[PDB]
Amino acid sequence: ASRILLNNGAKMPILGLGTWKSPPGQVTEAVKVAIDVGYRHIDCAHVYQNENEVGVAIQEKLREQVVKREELFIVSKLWCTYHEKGLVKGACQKTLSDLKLDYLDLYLIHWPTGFKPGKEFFPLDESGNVVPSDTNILDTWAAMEELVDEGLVKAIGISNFNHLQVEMILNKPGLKYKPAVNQIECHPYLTQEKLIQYCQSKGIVVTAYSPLGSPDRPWAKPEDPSLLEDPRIKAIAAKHNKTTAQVLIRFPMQRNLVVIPKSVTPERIAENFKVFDFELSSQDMTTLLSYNRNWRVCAALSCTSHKDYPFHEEF
Ligand SMILES: NC(=O)c1ccc[n+]([C@@H]2O[C@H](COP(=O)([O-])OP(=O)(O)OC[C@H]3O[C@@H](n4cnc5c(N)ncnc54)[C@H](OP(=O)(O)O)[C@@H]3O)[C@@H](O)[C@H]2O)c1
Ligand SMILES: O=C(O)COc1cc(Cl)ccc1C(=O)NCc1cccc([N+](=O)[O-])c1
Repeated sequence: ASRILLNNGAKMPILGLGTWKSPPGQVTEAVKVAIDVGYRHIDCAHVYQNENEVGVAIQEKLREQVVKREELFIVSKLWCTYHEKGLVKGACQKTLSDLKLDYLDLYLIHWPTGFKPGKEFFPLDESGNVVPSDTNILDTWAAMEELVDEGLVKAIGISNFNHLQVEMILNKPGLKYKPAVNQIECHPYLTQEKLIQYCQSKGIVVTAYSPLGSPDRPWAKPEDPSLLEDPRIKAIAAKHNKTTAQVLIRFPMQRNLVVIPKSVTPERIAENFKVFDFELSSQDMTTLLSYNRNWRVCAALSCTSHKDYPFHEEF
């Protein structure tokens, strides 16, 4: 099953293309190729500062008659400096303009943490602490709901929200739309069993980001564990005659999750899509879930004091 049913009645492709760190000089080609080999879901963000170039590729393939707009599932996220209710529409409309689209299929609150509005995306104080904004998850959610009621986005969701933060929204008095998706980091070093259990139990679809462990993350260290080089996982890959990446992409699919591996390398974009022609066995699944080390590629120590920092909670 290539798509998963969302609570808005729309179907979301379970494999999408990540675009964080895809340089503007190379992401247009990336998206064009992805569309060419079957990707229909592209995961974007204003903060990735390549939405223009992603829109370039999309308009072109629309122009080329390769895909139609209704077949695409385009995701963007509201960056942290726009959580004020009076900034949300503009932030969404800028994304829409850059992407040269008239609606988004899914718009996520990118992180639960609101940051001080201004030009700078990740404002820190002298001391390297993030400068928060006086914004809260429920009003930002209300702002997101407006986007749906205005036709600008078909569905809204959240990202990097812990189960209590999700619950806050769910129990919102006057809730208009429940979150359709919770996009979270998820891979065999961070298997997220409890949050997944929670989300699924509440009818929220989970998207696994950084499924290859984000080797290109700008803050990586040599000592960190490296999923793609993990000999145990290469071993699993070798037994199925697949790449480690393909094992890492297949793993979340068999957990009823959406997954969004990133590449700008045409060969890998293609490689990464070829995950619907094998199955990981019960033991593979069991073995990969056992490699959980609660290790995060995305956890900003600069935000550990933000009130809405999601990763203090167990899940
Ligand atoms: N919601 C949020 O907070 C959030 C946070 C982080 C990520 N995400 C989304 O999740 C996407 C995926 O996560 P990510 O970008 O952090 O990292 P990832 O997808 O885990 O890893 C991408 C890295 O893997 C390399 N790679 C890709 N396919 C490969 C293959 N077959 N073999 C070997 N190396 C391969 C890529 O290299 P090349 O590109 O050079 O080929 C790149 O260096 C993002 O791009 C973004 O869309 C969302
Ligand atoms: O967030 C992403 O999708 C990928 O990570 C990026 C990407 C860009 Cl272009 C800029 C900055 C980041 C990054 O530091 N994200 C981590 C993050 C941010 C906010 C809060 C937190 N937090 O932990 O509260 C963490």
